[PDB]
Amino acid sequence: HTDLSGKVFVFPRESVTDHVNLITPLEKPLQNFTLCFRAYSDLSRAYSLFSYNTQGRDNELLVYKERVGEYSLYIGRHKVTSKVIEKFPAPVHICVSWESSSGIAEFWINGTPLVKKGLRQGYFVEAQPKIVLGQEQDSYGGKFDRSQSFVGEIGDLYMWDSVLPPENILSAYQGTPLPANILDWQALNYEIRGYVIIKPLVWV
Amino acid sequence: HTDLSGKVFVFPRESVTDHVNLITPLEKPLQNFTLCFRAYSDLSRAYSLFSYNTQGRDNELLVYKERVGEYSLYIGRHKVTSKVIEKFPAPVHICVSWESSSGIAEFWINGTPLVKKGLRQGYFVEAQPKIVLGQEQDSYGGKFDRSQSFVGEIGDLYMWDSVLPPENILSAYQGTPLPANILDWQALNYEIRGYVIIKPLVWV
Amino acid sequence: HTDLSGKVFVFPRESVTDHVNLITPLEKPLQNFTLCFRAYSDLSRAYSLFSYNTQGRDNELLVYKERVGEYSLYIGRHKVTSKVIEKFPAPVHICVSWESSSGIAEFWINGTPLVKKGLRQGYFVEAQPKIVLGQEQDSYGGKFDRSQSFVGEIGDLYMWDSVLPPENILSAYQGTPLPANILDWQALNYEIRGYVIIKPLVWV
Amino acid sequence: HTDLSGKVFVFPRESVTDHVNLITPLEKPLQNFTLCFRAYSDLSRAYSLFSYNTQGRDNELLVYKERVGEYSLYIGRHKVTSKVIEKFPAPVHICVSWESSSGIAEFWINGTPLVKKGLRQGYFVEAQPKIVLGQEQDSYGGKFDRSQSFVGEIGDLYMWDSVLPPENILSAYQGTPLPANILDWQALNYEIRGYVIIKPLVWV
Amino acid sequence: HTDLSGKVFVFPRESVTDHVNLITPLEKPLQNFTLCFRAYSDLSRAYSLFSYNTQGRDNELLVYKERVGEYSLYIGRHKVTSKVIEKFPAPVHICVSWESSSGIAEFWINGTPLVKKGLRQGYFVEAQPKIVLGQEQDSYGGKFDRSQSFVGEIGDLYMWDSVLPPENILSAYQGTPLPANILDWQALNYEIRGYVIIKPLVWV
Ligand SMILES: *[C@@H]1O[C@@H](CO)[C@@H](O)[C@@H](O)[C@@H]1NC(C)=O
Ligand SMILES: *[C@@H]1O[C@@H](CO)[C@@H](O)[C@@H](O)[C@@H]1NC(C)=O
Ligand SMILES: *[C@@H]1O[C@@H](CO)[C@@H](O)[C@@H](O)[C@@H]1NC(C)=O
Ligand SMILES: *[C@H]1O[C@@H](CO)[C@@H](O)[C@@H](O)[C@@H]1NC(C)=O
Ligand SMILES: *[C@H]1O[C@@H](CO)[C@@H](O)[C@@H](O)[C@@H]1NC(C)=O
Ligand SMILES: [Ca+2]
Ligand SMILES: [Ca+2]
Ligand SMILES: [Ca+2]
Ligand SMILES: [Ca+2]
Ligand SMILES: [Ca+2]
Ligand SMILES: [Ca+2]
Ligand SMILES: [Ca+2]
Ligand SMILES: [Ca+2]
Ligand SMILES: [Ca+2]
Ligand SMILES: [Ca+2]
Repeated sequence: HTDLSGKVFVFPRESVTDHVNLITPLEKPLQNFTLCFRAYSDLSRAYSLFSYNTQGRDNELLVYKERVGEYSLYIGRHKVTSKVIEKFPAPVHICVSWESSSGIAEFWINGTPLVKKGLRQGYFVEAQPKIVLGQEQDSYGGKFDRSQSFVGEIGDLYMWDSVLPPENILSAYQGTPLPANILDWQALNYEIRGYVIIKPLVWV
Repeated sequence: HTDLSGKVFVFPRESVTDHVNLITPLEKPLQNFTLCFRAYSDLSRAYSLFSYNTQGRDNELLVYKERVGEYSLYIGRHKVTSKVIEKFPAPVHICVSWESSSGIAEFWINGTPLVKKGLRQGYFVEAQPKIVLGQEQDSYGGKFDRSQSFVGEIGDLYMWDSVLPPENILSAYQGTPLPANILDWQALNYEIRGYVIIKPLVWV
Repeated sequence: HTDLSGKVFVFPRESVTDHVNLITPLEKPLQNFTLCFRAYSDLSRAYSLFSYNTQGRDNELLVYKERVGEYSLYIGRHKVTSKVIEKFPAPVHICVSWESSSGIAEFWINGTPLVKKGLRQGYFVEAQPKIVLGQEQDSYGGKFDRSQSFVGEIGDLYMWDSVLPPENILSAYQGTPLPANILDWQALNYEIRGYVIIKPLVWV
Repeated sequence: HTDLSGKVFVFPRESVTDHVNLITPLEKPLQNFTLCFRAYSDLSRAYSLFSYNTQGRDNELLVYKERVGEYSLYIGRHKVTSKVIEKFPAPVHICVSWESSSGIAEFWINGTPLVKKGLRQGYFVEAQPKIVLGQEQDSYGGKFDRSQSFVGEIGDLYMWDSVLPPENILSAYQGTPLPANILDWQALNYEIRGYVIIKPLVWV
Repeated sequence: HTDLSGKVFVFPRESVTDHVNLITPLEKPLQNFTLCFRAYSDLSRAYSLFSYNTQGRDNELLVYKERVGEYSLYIGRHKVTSKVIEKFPAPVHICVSWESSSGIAEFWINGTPLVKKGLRQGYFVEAQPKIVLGQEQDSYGGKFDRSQSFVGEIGDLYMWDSVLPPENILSAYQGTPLPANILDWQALNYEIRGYVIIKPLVWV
């Protein structure tokens, strides 16, 4: 509903209040997905990048940054973590995909593939989520934790109900994502809560 | 007023005495500003780069270097800090802007944007400042602190009453800044106190 | 058998179970061999890359990574280790050859030769192995150890009953290996046990 | 008196005895000077590069290296130090100038300007010096200290009674120095004492 | 008597037994020499590269590597050491010359000159040596020490009875050495003892 092309959400301070709710009419459990976005933060502590909870289910789909050079994906509370060489601080483009049939999770950082890991083969990610940027949920939509808050900037966020092949991940990294059907930065339905400011993306 | 094109102020030693007063007929409170300048220092300790105090108000607008790789902006005593990868020692070009309506502070270091932070949304920076280079003020024009003194060289200082877009920041970095209406290096009204020497800029 | 051109085995989690059995029909003791393969793992702990045991004989031919930058070859329980400068994590191409007549072991890492070492001169590597990827054997086909399990991806595996000269090693590294007579990725007889997934090779 | 083009003094060992006296008919106190030379040493401890003392005055003009990356100039016992990024060990080209009227000292290391510092504004460096390479003087011509001795090679030394502008500094660095009126490598009047060997310059 | 062009000695293991004796027609004491060779080792501990002892005289001419980045030359039991920036592990080309008349020792590492040092000015290196690769002699031909043994590969060894100019050093480094009258890799008289294997040089 809003085209955020060329813009970012700025989470300008540490808080337990500041967040964006992302709204998607996701009625069917997810068997496959890819999520891509850009982020720029100079936090050294742990923080959540993308928090997806469902009723009665915490950490149903969570992209979490434990520390520099380490990215984690949670699926139904279980997690995998893969490492990468990265500068700090530095803008980053992140893609992560997961496929129920194999359980394989693929992280791509700045268009470079990390080591594949695997979890929750056969599982379906539950539907009707609450999806939050800026805070890590411990409840269905809430129970945030200041020490897990994201401070910095996020943009170019897209989510597909399939596993993107390498050349489509590269297209997203280059700023030309293929059509996305779960979340789309160019037609995004969202709710700002607390202190979140929309600004031009100046670091790509 | 003096055209300091191609020249720098040299603060050649640590002291509590040496400083430059910058004079501007600033009568109305500031809602928006951008400040750019070049500096070269081999201090490892903390130091003030640009100190702006008003009657009864400390750190009304302060650009302060905590340590290598970390830049702070104070607005009305409140502070934000953002990090960057930089060599040490090394000449640097710094721009910082702040916008009351959003509270957003943007640092640019050698033409590269740091992570945005936010403070004092809705605040107006007071007018009738005393503006000092070389020392950090704790009073209106004084109460300096040797351990916060700037030792080294500063040049190409410009201050605008608006937030510069990236193209204008890069122009400043490259040595062709837009005309500036609060402070302008090519028409600077200043007072040297103590040991400050004007020399050609040899390090750009 | 199976042509795995353009594919890898993914060992997506640490376990004492997940492995691939590799079957060679060439049944003879080995006086000379070369083994080449690609691997991508972000483990920092020790792990087995290629485990070849015979009846009643542990570590008959073993390629083992004790830590970053250090590759070990075991021949008949004796071991040599050579060091290399490598980024971590990073995909790697590994070739190792051994020649009974001299005892010389040559490791090549990304087409660069490591320092030669020597062991078991005059020895013959025993015939009729169980050859395992993903786990380190302590028995004939079993007695695995989760703390030595391989997590990550292996592809482009070839094994010859001769010592390859540098030009052939470079050919393998570049993706044009000479056909191999003990094990060949383009005609591989394998058995997956437990959680191992075949995926496209996306990192080379 | 001697043309040392393409040659260095080699101080091949640590001692309290080995040195070179440089003779100049300098009768007028110095208001301005520049000194350039090349050096190559693998000492990590402190050492004197150029020691100029006058009767009753220690450290009248001294260029001293306290540790890697730090160069000091003394004028009349007072000192300033500036820092630089440098590899170790590595050959270096050093220029330093000082100007009484401003007190400004400029170090240039491999043609790169260090941060300016200032000392002894208004002072005149005393004439009738004893000038020593290889040792640091604490008396007029003597009282050396082996813990301050220079072990290594020095060449292409020039001293002018003016402050060289950047173009002339770069010319010296690139091997086209302006002829010099206090000390000049093409016509150097020197006395070797102890173990000092003249050899071709093979490193720069 | 053997042309070892394109080949190396491989010392494939740590031992107190494995060594090569080099045989030269040298009855006259040495006043000048240059020694060049190429080596590739991943030892971190100290080791001997070239050990030349005479009757009743230990360390008469010894090239020894105490630790990464540091090369030592002994002449008649006296030693000098010079430092260099180098990668580890990495193939290296080493030349060292010594001149009795000046005492000057020149090390060149990968065609780069180290800081000159000086020792034993006026001394004559004794004749009738036993020359050993692979072990450090403490007696005339023996008393080896496993903790000083060279493990790895040595090739392209030449020794001249003169001090080579830089152009000739660079020629050796580049693979076109001048003919050498004390030891010549292309016409070498040697004795292998213990486990030493001749292999092609694959790392140049
Ligand atoms: C998702 O995964 C693929 C297999 O790669 C298909 O099995 C697909 O049907 C899966 N599920 C869907 C589209 O819902
Ligand atoms: C400053 O900020 C902008 C908003 O982009 C404007 O609101 C501008 O009017 C503001 N204030 C002034 C005095 O120019
Ligand atoms: C192995 O090594 C080759 C060449 O080095 C031959 O010597 C070969 O006979 C060796 N042994 C074999 C093939 O059994
Ligand atoms: C010396 O230094 C120069 C600056 O380059 C001038 O200031 C000059 O007047 C100074 N004084 C003398 C004696 O030459
Ligand atoms: C070295 O020593 C003797 C014997 O070779 C002379 O030849 C001498 O000239 C040599 N070289 C020099 C410069 O001393
Ligand atoms: Ca949670
Ligand atoms: Ca939480
Ligand atoms: Ca203050
Ligand atoms: Ca203060
Ligand atoms: Ca085993
Ligand atoms: Ca085991
Ligand atoms: Ca002194
Ligand atoms: Ca002294
Ligand atoms: Ca010895
Ligand atoms: Ca010994």
